[PDB]
Amino acid sequence: ALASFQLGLQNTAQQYVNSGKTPEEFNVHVQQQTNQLLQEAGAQGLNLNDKDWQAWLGSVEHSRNTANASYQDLNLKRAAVLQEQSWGARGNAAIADFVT
Amino acid sequence: KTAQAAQQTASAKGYLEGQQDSQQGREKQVRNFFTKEAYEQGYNSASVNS
Amino acid sequence: MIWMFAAAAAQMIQGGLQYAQDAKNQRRQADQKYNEAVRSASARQITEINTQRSSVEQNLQEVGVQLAAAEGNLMQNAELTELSLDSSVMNTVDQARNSIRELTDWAATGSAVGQIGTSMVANKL
Amino acid sequence: MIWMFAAAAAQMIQGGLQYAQDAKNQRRQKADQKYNEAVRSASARQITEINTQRSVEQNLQEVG
Amino acid sequence: AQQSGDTEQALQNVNSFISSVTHDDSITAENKIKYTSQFVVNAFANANSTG
Repeated sequence: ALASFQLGLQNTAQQYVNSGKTPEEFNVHVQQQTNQLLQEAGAQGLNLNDKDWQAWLGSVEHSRNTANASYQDLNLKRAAVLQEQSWGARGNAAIADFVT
Repeated sequence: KTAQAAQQTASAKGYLEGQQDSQQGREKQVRNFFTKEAYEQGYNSASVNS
Repeated sequence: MIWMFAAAAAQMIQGGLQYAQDAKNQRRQADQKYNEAVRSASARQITEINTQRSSVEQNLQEVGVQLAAAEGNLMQNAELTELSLDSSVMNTVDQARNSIRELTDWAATGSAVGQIGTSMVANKL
Repeated sequence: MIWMFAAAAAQMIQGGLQYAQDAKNQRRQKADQKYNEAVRSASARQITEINTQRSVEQNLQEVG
Repeated sequence: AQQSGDTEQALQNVNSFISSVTHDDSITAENKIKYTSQFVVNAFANANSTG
């Protein structure tokens, strides 16, 4: 279950980026996904704060931090790409009008 | 069993939520804030030009 | 030895006899015209019948599918980075990255993390 | 160096075996096989049913 | 993690798995050595820069 969740968050990050969803919709999704795993962990063991479960929580934290970091950079790249394309499109019309 | 499990899961949630308040957690928020202001104007420029 | 090939010889005797029987069976035949139609018709019916007839163990499959998707995603993203020296995007982006990160000896960082690697959560609590 | 080509040789071994084994199959046999291929045209017809039936991005397409 | 230009997160991710493997009690010592050695060796093969 832990391995599946770790990959699921990262895979969902780019899917949300491609659709132009706002950060709030990503944050609510992240919280909802984390809550289910945390609740499920309550039956698959006592979650007693010993070394193994502490390490489990430590991994879970970074599993969220990494996706939260990548989500910003993906949009940062996309915005620059779109800006360059729009600036080229704006320059085409100037030559069109000059010729006309 | 359920009574003890509830306390443990609540403590885990509290730790996860409080970890982002200490140092090395606040500076991450500052980085996120500026990054948001970066592409949010490129989007506007592209939308106007198109 | 001569007596350790007896089983092989006995099994190979039967091959020769059949090979001779087929020759006689084919030579005793213009019934081939009638014979062909039977197969020509049975093939269609056989084809029609065939056409008519035509926990952990789940998390593992989910993990496999998501891993394949993640590999695909990292591909098609590495390609843009490959062009960094030419695009000028990943240059305009690197400018912003550096500008925002200013708010080193790499070997020093690794030692600092390693010195407390396996006790971070224990120390935090 | 001989040891650089080990993987290439190992991959090339498989090609030779099935090249000889496919030839052996044909010598051991035919009309019934041809009929099945013709029936396969039905699948093409079945696939022919679908085949027979056959805010910045918007601005960019319009501009083009 | 490093595709976004953040090495520290990559180091934290590596340490998280190493420490998760170390503290488990359901496996023997030789398996602990094997998994750690394999992961450490595999980690070098994926670095994309000299830093």
